[PDB]
Amino acid sequence: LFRKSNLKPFERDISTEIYQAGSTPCNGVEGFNCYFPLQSYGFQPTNGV
Amino acid sequence: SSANNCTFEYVSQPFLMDLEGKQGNFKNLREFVFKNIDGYFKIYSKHTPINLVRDLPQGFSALEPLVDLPIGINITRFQTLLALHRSYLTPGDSSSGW
Repeated sequence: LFRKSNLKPFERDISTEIYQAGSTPCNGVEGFNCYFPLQSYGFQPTNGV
Repeated sequence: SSANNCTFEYVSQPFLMDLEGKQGNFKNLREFVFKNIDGYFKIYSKHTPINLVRDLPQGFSALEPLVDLPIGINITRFQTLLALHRSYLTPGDSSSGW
């Protein structure tokens, strides 16, 4: 989610560290708008188109 | 010293070794150019014999591509690989002496 820059074509972002939103140094933890770097699609089975 | 955690493999194994450890004037020169386009890491390679012993021989030659890889990874650093270990004669161990 929301990598701080843009990507170079055909590359893999293999990261775990939490992307600093709201200027928060986080130890993989939360805080003042310190959201998790990854995101999983909530594809409920047989959802809308 | 670490786990595999890898996905890519490209190896060709015609096996022979002719190291011929010598202290003579250099007659073998390899050259490798490393770069990347669109992620397609290209590695150009060439080898030639020379005559000089100490400095770099100044002439002209050409290089050609030898391998390409779809690495798809950001690259910032590189370090070379050296291999040297002595017999029992050297008391300084592998990491210690050579």
